[PDB]
Amino acid sequence: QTSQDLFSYQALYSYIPQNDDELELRDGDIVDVMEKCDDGWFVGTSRRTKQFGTFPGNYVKPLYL
Repeated sequence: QTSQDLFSYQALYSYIPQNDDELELRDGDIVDVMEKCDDGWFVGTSRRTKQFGTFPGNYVKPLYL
């Protein structure tokens, strides 16, 4: 429950978060982004492990819904 069908991305790479407040990105995993930082990193939730935080939207690709 980030919003509903707001915006979902698929991970291009597997990324190791610098903090537990960041989201674990894994190659092919999907993350729904709820909030956008203009700095490029976004806030989302992991579709696989359902964790919430910030993730670098540099490792994800714009999907459709």
